[PDB]
Amino acid sequence: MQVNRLPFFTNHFFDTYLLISEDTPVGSSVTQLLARDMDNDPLVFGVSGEEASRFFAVEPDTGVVWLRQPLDRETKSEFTVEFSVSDHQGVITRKVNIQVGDVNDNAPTFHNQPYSVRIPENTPVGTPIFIVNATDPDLGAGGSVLYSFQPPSPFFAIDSARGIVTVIQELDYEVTQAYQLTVNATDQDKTRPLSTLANLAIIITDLE
Ligand SMILES: [Ca+2]
Ligand SMILES: [Ca+2]
Ligand SMILES: [Ca+2]
Ligand SMILES: [Cl-]
Ligand code: NA
Ligand code: NA
Ligand code: NA
Repeated sequence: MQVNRLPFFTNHFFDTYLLISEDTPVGSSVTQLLARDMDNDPLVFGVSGEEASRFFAVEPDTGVVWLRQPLDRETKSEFTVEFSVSDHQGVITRKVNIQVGDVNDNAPTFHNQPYSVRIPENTPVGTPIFIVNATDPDLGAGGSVLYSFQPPSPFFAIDSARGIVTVIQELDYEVTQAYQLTVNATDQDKTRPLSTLANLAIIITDLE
């Protein structure tokens, strides 16, 4: 007799990877599973696995794969997903690597606040007194932070790439005993930069 011929997948992505942008809206089709059954049997498609089934859903008859929950590359940057196809006599599965594509969706975050430093009034021009650090988990320019004072200061400077704060004019405890500066950390996304502000207190101490 004839033995049933099981279906097999014909998508090219099973051998490489599927890319899905993290800004993909829920409900969006992310691909369509394609399969052949040489008996011309009607086929039913699925996704298997607890995590995969949470994030992705599959139209049983058409094989269209849907986004069921929002993606977030900064929480999980890829998935290994098992898809199935069945002619109702047997079930064939195959795995695909899904890469989550980055969008610039995070502002920088400053660590180890509150920021404060005490320096003596004879601290000379050029002296580094504080290093600010903000991180940005996005990729490329959207993850590359630049620092500035906003508003600017005539007494202190901050290195835009390194976050190193230096004295740029002589200090004088009699004139000013404290400064309140605002550091801006911005990513360098070309279309939609995101930024964050942090306070820096510089306290001047008198020699005696
Ligand atoms: Ca078949
Ligand atoms: Ca991102
Ligand atoms: Ca960013
Ligand atoms: Cl297959
Ligand atoms: Na499932
Ligand atoms: Na994200
Ligand atoms: Na970064």
